[PDB]
Amino acid sequence: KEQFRETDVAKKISHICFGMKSPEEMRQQAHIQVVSKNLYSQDNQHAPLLYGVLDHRMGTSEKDRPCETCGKNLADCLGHYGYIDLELPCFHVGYFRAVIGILQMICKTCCHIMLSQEEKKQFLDYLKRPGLTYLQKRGLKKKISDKCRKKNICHHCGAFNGTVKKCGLLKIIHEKYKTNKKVVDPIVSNFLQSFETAIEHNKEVEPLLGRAQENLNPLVVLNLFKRIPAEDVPLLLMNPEAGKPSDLILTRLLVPPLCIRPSVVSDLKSGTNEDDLTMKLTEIIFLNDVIKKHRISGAKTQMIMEDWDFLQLQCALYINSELSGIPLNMAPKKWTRGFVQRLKGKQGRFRGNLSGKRVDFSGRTVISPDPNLRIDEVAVPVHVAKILTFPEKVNKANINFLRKLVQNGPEVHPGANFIQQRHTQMKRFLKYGNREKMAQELKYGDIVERHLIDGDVVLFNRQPSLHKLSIMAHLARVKPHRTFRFNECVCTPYN
Amino acid sequence: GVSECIIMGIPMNIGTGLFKLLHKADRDPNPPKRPLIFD
Amino acid sequence: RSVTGGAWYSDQDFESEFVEVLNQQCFKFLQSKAETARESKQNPMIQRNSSFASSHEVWKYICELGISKVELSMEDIETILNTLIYDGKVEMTIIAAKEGTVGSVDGHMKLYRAVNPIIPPTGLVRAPCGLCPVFDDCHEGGEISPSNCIYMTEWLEF
Amino acid sequence: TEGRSRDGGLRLGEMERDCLIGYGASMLLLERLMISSDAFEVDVCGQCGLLGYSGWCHYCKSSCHVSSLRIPYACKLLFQELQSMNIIPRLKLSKYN
Amino acid sequence: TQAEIKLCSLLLQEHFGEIVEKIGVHLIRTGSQPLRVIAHDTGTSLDQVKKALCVLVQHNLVSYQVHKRGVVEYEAQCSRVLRMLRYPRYIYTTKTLYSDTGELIVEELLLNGKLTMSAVVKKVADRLTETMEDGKTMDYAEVSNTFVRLADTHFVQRCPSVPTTENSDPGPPPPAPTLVINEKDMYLVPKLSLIGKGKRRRSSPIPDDGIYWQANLDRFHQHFRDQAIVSAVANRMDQTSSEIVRTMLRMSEITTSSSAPFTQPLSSNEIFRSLPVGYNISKQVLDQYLTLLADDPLEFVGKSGDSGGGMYVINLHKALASLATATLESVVQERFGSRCARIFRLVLQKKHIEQKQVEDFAMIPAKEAKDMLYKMLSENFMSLQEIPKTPDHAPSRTFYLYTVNILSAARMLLHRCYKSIANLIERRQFETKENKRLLEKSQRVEAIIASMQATGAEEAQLQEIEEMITAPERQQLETLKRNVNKLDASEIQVDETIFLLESYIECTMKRQ
Amino acid sequence: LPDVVLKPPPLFPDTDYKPVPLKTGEGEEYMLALKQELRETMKRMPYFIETPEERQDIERYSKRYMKVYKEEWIPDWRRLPREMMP
DNA sequence: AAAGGACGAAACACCGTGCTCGCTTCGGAAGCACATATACTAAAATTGGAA
DNA sequence: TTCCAATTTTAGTATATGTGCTTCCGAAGCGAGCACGGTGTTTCGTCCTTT
RNA sequence: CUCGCUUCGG
Ligand SMILES: Nc1ncnc2c1ncn2[C@@H]1O[C@H](COP(=O)(O)OP(=O)(O)OP(=O)(O)O)C[C@H]1O
Ligand code: SF4
Ligand SMILES: [Zn+2]
Ligand SMILES: [Zn+2]
Ligand SMILES: [Zn+2]
Repeated sequence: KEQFRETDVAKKISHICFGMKSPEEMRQQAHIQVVSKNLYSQDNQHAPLLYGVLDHRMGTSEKDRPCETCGKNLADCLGHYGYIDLELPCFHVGYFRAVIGILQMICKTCCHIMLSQEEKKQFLDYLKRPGLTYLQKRGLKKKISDKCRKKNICHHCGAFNGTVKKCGLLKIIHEKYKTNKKVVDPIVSNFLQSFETAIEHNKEVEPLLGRAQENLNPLVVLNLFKRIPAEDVPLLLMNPEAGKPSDLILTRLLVPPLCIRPSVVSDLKSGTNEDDLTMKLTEIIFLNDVIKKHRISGAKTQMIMEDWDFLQLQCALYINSELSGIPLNMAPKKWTRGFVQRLKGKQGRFRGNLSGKRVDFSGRTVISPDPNLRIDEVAVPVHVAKILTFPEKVNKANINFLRKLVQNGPEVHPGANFIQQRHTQMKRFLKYGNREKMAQELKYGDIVERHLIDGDVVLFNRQPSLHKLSIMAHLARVKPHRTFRFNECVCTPYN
Repeated sequence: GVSECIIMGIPMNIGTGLFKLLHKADRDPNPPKRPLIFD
Repeated sequence: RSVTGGAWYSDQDFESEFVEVLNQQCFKFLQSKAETARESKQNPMIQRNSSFASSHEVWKYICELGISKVELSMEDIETILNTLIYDGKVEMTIIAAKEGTVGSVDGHMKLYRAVNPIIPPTGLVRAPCGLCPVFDDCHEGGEISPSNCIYMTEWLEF
Repeated sequence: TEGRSRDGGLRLGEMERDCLIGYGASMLLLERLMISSDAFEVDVCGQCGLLGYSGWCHYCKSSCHVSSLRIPYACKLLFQELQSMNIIPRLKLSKYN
Repeated sequence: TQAEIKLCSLLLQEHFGEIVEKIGVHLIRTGSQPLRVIAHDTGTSLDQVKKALCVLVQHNLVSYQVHKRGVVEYEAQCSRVLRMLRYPRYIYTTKTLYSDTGELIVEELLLNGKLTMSAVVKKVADRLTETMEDGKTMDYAEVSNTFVRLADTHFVQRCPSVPTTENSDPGPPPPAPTLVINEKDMYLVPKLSLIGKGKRRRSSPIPDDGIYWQANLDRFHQHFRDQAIVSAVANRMDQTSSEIVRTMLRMSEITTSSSAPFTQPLSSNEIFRSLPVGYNISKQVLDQYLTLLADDPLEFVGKSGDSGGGMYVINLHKALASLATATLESVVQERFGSRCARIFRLVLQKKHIEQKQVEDFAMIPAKEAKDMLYKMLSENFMSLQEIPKTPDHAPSRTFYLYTVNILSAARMLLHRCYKSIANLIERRQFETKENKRLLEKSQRVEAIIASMQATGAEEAQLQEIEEMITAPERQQLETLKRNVNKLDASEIQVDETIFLLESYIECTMKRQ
Repeated sequence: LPDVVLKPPPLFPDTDYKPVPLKTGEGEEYMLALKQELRETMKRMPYFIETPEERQDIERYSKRYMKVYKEEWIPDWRRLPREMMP
């Protein structure tokens, strides 16, 4: 007849498993693909474009237009992601160092890690112990990196492995064909002599034949990371369940929901206030379209690589808006807020919205002395007490008291501002309707938002807080004046 | 840790959250079981 | 001829049709010569030598054909044969010949012969996944999956 | 919001949180920083560890493992920003028992 | 090796089951591990772990080694699990080279992994009694003759043998017997005087005990490489050259190992005398063939000596590189057209080259050669050299040179082939799963005929099998069958490209 | 400047090159038939360990009639390490 | 002074393109501070060679 | 055959370029908001020549 | 509204 499904379980978060998403998983998670670089439609209504940025299938950011994925308003919409396909793979700046590290660990030809079998077994045994800590993992990664950089030839395929270093910005160079002051290897001589046709057609190649090492563009790095054996992935200290080496190079961008990027319709002019993320995404999509157009139209290799570098730089700025090795001609003109900027700083999420955040049901007033109050009491102005409400639950003890409070209404000081019914959660404003009937219909379990009355425990604080006694709980007593008053003997803790 | 408890919006382990409270309800643990006739 | 003109460029337009017809005619001539050499079966050395065609000889044959009005130099046909070599259908060897009816390169003459491909098309290209343009995005569970793949649908239906 | 002109509320700064921690008042700290400021109820899929909507997980295309969970809204914003940064936070839920 | 892991998972699930494919995949993904940690990580019972490990080690898919404190650790051979896909080719090539008796021998060896010679001859005789009829019995003598003929040609090899316990450390038994391999008795068949006749499935102490045999896949790979080289040279020059090089490789088979840059050199006179007499060829014709092949710009063979008349050697690694190059150019041509293949061959012959030089040498108009070059760059078919004028590596002040690296492109193509075969198997399994309902319905209606075939078999059950609604569904059944046939054929034929690429990749490694 | 696109590109973009037709001959069809035979025969092989069915509803007199019977191969424990005996 | 056909201009969308007309061009670092990796350099050890 | 001399190899060990930080609220207000360069198209007003 | 900048208060 009816299937038994559990309504709600008191689920508690146990732990957070950090990780990475492969390009396939990004498409699976996302709802739509963003391909239009424009934002609004041509018509004067300026509705957001379809399959472009600000599409309301990615949530909503305006109180009037609901989300298209889930038919809910701005208050209830959790937001939904989209995905943007990149024509050319680009290095993830946040993982760039990691990429370099991994490129140092493994062979550049057979993709195996630079470790002997005995050292492999030893490191696996050391990693297999239970209770491995984050510091232990970092130390093991450092030791393995040192011992891998000790070697120079491959025990698996025999290919030479030179040094891998960061040249320029977001570019990796592998010194495969290093100069040998001693007798030269056949490989380097063959590589040097393979430039015969290029030298014949371009003489300038010959003076610059030196310093011509292997360049690991994101395509080659992605291809190499796709061929790393899964056995050696734990030896890179990377959790196989969390992610894979191929995930370090991004080919899809998860464009965030509209809730992260609010848009303000400033109808006073013909424009809107948009955050930096939307403009960065617009520029990235424009660059993808430009690269595709250049590939179609047969452009030079120099400008193709320039557009690829521009796309990499734009992705890095979208992730982190404060980089160092930016070329002066490639430097941004103005200042944009990347995700790192939104996270770090005194106004970031952690310090400005997570560790310490603004609250309601609070007030801030000038103080004046009052010696006639006990040291555990504080005088609250009548005006503030009429605003700061306490939700008192109707029980068998305070029913006759809450009835009188409801009868008084929101104007007389001992009284209430709202009534929340037990069965239906529809709040009732006490300024309207017959208050006597509402008082006569007070059921047990109803919530009455009573005014702050005498005896209520109230926190009292001086904002420059040095020690724990800078904030204390007092008992509120309502007084006709407009200042917070307390006994002067309590001045010394608050300073 | 305390900071992650604050971020996740869960009661922190230190302070009043170290212990757990039980209700001294009128009860009988391991109540008598109705016998099975067919088995 | 480099900065302007050229036997291929006509009014700042590359002639794809002209080069295609040149490739077809040269390859047909080389294939016919190789077929005649194989059918001769007189001796393997003589068979291979007769299958060989000089650049001057094929240039004279092309001039006899006279497909286009523009005069084609010997090195023009040499470049056409080089493109045919890059197509994997003909093979060139530089032999030692001090002087003769060609006399082009000092002591060396280039002989071209139509040669069969090494192997038939590989097994990889016989499957749609080997030619799929969205092979990177293919995944077991997702929008692009082998279970619902259109390419194999058309391929099996065909 | 921030200011009096915008009818903003007062701010529990980092040191206020530190003083509340020093007192050991866990329940009041939770009520002030979660219940009274940015309380929210999200839907988390217990299988993939990602955030769902309206009791449904689009990633898993299922609704069996989706469970409601109380959380500060700023934490949800942080999780979504981290997901956009390819730093995927996967939540392994459990019963409160 | 994620594609390799997926393909191994599919093969093990199709061939052995589920509780065993999980163990195989875990071993491949995590490497060598002791039994208890495998059981703990997999999450299944210890008995199932033991059954999976023993059934895997029976087919030589995994091996066990001893370590410190006498712990036994099991490591899987991913290459062997991938070689499992070549079983139809192994059976077909042993049926081509020998009689059907050898075909059945190799089939039993592959289906059982390890077997004794008495067991294999008994099974082959039992199966062959069904092929013939009219009371003819299958004797063990001819089966043993075919088995020893396979053994001397190195197609079947003895499994590693446990050392004698009494002579080697008599006392406490080790956790693992530490099987070692001896090349003296590697291909020595035992003397088994017992003979017999296979039973006709009427359904109404071992002299060679401890001597286990298996299929030597290395010999099959060497034979396949010889076949590929012979076919290539036949396509190049003539069938006469193919026969000449086939005879040279046949002579080289025994005297050389499976991995050498060059084989043992041969003289002209021994090639002439070893050639089949069916070819009316004189000594000077053979010398002409040898010297004209020696001048081939493919360098299949080489002189490498003057003594004994025409002294010649065969270049194996050069031939494999040429075959890999041909495979790469063929896949490029079939995926992007003949013009793109022209560009690919141009940039292969010229080691480094630029866009303008490519356009000048290919006679391909601009905006199309550049587009095809960018397309091939997007698929890792070539890499840019990017010689910089300054260490800043700015694009405006550097030269970009196109260059095809055969090794990296071959590895990419092998990975793509692995994923392609995985996708083909997935599609076949999906179609089978979705049509299993009609499969069961048709199995039932055809088993109505299959049941009571002769006993109590009235004719009134022949006009009602097609009476049910399965008749209009037979078209869907036929489509399913032809789709499965085509998918299996393509899966088999991609294995040839996989073999060529894998051989080229293996022969370019040093394993130092 | 590149044009703006109103709809995302098709999920499976079309290709003007089609896969080469499969190789044909007696040998290739023999390979196909042999592979199908191996599929059909190696599932019934005792090496193919099936998932153990469990949770029998009831015991019945028909169980003995429906009891699945299959010959089991005996591993050579001399080569196999000692830990895998049942 | 009241006309009106054609011409000219001027003011607002519009797309190629990237906030600077032309390609340049400065200064200052803000301080206290723990990382880095480069380049060096140096010694010590091992192997080749005179006696 | 073996003591000295030379070369290499790696390792360690000092500076010097990078990245990273720098009190807690609170309150007003003033600015200014992405663009602008030139190009085209449309609309409107008036230099003569006409009642 | 967002952002920055200043001036305050303490
Ligand atoms: N920047 C600030 N940070 C924290 N608290 C502050 C700050 N500025 C002012 N205050 C508050 O004001 C108080 C400072 O007063 P204090 O310095 O003790 O007397 P004063 O200002 O020197 O007066 P006299 O000059 O002595 O008459 C203490 C503190 O709570
Ligand atoms: S399954 Fe379909 S989409 Fe995936 S690689 Fe094969 S043909 Fe392409
Ligand atoms: Zn929504
Ligand atoms: Zn290697
Ligand atoms: Zn989920």
